[PDB]
Amino acid sequence: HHHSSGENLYFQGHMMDINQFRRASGINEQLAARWFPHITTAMNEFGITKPDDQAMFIAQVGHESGGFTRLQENFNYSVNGLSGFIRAGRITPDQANALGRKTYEKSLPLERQRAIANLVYSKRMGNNGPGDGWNYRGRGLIQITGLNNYRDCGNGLKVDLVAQPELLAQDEYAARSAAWFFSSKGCMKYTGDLVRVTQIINGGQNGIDDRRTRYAAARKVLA
Amino acid sequence: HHHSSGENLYFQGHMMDINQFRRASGINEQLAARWFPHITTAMNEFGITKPDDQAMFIAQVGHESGGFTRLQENFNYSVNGLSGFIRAGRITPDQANALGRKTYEKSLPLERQRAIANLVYSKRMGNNGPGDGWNYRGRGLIQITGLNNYRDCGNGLKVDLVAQPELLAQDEYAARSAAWFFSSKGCMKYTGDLVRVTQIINGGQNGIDDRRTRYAAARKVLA
Amino acid sequence: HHHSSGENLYFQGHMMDINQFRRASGINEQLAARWFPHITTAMNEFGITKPDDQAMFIAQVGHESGGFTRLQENFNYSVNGLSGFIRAGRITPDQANALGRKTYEKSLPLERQRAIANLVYSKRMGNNGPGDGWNYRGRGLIQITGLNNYRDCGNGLKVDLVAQPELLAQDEYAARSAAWFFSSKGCMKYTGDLVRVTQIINGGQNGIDDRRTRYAAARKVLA
Repeated sequence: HHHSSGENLYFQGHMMDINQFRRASGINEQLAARWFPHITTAMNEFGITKPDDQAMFIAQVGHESGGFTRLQENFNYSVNGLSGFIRAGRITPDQANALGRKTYEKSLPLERQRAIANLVYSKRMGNNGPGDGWNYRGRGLIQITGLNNYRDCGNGLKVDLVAQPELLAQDEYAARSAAWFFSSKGCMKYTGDLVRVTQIINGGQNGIDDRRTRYAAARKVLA
Repeated sequence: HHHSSGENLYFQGHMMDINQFRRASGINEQLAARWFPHITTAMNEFGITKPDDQAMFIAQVGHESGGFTRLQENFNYSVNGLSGFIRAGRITPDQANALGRKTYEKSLPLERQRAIANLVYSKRMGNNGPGDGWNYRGRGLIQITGLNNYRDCGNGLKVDLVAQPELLAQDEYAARSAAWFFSSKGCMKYTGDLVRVTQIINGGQNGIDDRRTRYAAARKVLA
Repeated sequence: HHHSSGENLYFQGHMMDINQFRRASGINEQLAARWFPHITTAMNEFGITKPDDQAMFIAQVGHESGGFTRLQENFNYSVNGLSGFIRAGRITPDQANALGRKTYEKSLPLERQRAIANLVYSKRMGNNGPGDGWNYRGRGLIQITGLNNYRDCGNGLKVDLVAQPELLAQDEYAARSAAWFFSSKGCMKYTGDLVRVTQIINGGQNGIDDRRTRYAAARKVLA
């Protein structure tokens, strides 16, 4: 039978390699090289090890971050572009016209963007201070928003995100917060359940088609 | 001597890792992944940072929750099982005969259990409502019982447990309430003192041997 | 034209050869044969593929490891040799005299080397246990020191370096940890930028001239 064997070349260190990650996430080598250490360190720190859990994590994070390219929202909105916030009752039509980008403006200045954020997130998610709306705007692979959540996420990572919220726009912390979210919010209790996991992450079913495509592709590589 | 100045690779984020936790708690990887975020987030929120304190917290919670597997009591009592409650004048013989589980019954339907609980905890520990006995039954890693205690615990976590007592049966809140209990009740004032911390948590020395074994194991791993 | 369609002789397996590695690193045939597998395996695992990135990795690691010859610091210090640590406030004159190597001693006994390390790194970089100073002393091509850093590195490699820190003194892990460090800390985000990369690796500009010489040499060979 020419068997005589059964042993590991090296003790531990058996994790997803960059090739598997690249193919599973569907990104180019440049992005894969950039994110590989952060995603694996984060998955390892929180025990996201089962192939299907890893596949779902990579797929959901891939969807939320626009394919691992965006880590924060911006407020470069036109007056009409603020209609969504108006419909949600986050800003008034009057305010939208005063702050929104005008037809004759190239890009909305920071002081204007900041003003919009401070208004839209005013007295929401624990923001109870001047500048909180903008300072705690959405950041991360999986978007974290508002003082209350930067605080809870910070306690979950042992990082003072209340004092340094901008850390979530840095790769290592963006990856760790996403893994903490995925784990803490119970996504590993619904392995293989795309709809339930998406509900937990998105609080809805937005982008389910893309999430499915990403999960299917990751699962084929890892599982 | 080939000595280079020392420094941290990353800013903050220096907390117990999943492996240390799994090892110190003595549970399998599945339970470790489930509880890791909740236990660490809870310990970080209340400053349970010293190795010996973390070891004691993990061991005590480990003992109280049956190895991190039980978060609430049930009232699936047979007639004989209600012996203790009757002797303690918590319920009368007839009530126990009528509600208790009979020989022809596999288990007690919720309706029966609720009745027993509403009877046993009637007008005790602040309960002053028809279904308070059952609604405020014991929940959490470290068991919390009665309106008065869900109320105090709620003020401690800034969570309305009086309105939503069931939250203590959820991992995140079960973990936070345990950390709040451990800190508020003064367990960190007696680091390493197994007997005193046990008296504080149990109101006696019940299960002291199991607690000692768990603490020794966690201590060997963490301290 | 005597053309002919290209095509690879073999499918994949296209990596830096030992000759290229030897010339790029500037080490003897013996050391090259020793490190070749570990350096290439690590570079492949973390996607260090661009010639300029490979050249910088090899140069920086070459500098930190004293030409690929040292993988750990030692605490074989004489009483007066501990003057540096006293100046840095890591040990007292009394302790240096008690522990330091004496004139009649050929080398410092291990029990005292441990004592010095336990003092020097006490309460630093996450060390909060009795023998953490010595157990997490500097190891690796790029020196890793302290519980905090062995923990993060361990999560980055999926190796329990908290339980087995000595693994970093072994070639394979020393290589992977360096590759992980290089990638995770963002060195590939500053390809060709000697000063930026050096700042990330050293936290300063010590040995910049030598790093420059090694980089030019490696780049000349690989780029």
